[PDB]
Amino acid sequence: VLSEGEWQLVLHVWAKVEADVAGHGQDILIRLFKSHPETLEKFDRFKHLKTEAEMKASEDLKKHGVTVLTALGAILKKKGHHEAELKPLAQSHATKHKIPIKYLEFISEAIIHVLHSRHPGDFGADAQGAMNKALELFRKDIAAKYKELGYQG
Ligand code: HEM
Repeated sequence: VLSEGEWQLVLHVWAKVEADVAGHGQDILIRLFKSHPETLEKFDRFKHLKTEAEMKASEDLKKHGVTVLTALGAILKKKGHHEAELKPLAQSHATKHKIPIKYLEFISEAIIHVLHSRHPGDFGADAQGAMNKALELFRKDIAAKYKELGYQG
C-alpha cells in the first residue's frame, strides 16, 4: 500500500502529464510498440503501421493514447480505492482484448521511461519508486481479476 507521501509524488507528476495527455499518450504507445512489437499485433486498427514516422503521423493512434492515459489517470487519483474503475477494464482486457498481464508490465515500463524523459525535475528516484509501486498495485489488482475469470496472465 502506498503511503500518503508516496501518493503525493505520483499525483504531482501526473498533474504534469495532464498538461499534455496527447503527446504523452503518443510517446508511450510508440515506445511500447517499438520495444515489444508483439504488442502491436493485438490492435487490428494499428497493425498496418510499419515505421516510427507512420506511428507519429497517425491521428487515430494519438486519440487512443488519450483514451488510455485518461483511464489510468482516473485510477491513480483514487489512490488505491479503484475497484469500480478497474473491474470493467480487466474484464474487457482479459476476455475481449486477450491481453496477457506481461504486456501490462511492458506498458508500465514505457510509462516510466516517458515520465523520466519529459519530467526529470519532478521525477527523481523517489518519484520513480512511488510510480513503480502504484503501477505494481494496478497490475496486482488486475491480475487478481484475471485469475478469477480464468485468464491469469
Ligand atoms: C495502462 C494499461 C492500459 C489501460 C489503462 C488500457 C485502457 C484501455 C481503455 C480504456 C480501452 C477502451 C475501452 C475497452 O475496450 O475496454 C482499451 C482498449 C484496448 N486496449 Fe487497453 N489499456 C491498457 C493496456 C493495454 C495493453 C498493454 C494492450 C495491448 C498490448 C491493450 C490492448 C487494448 C485493445 C486491443 C483495445 C481495443 C482497441 C480498439 O480496437 O478499439 N491495452 N484499453
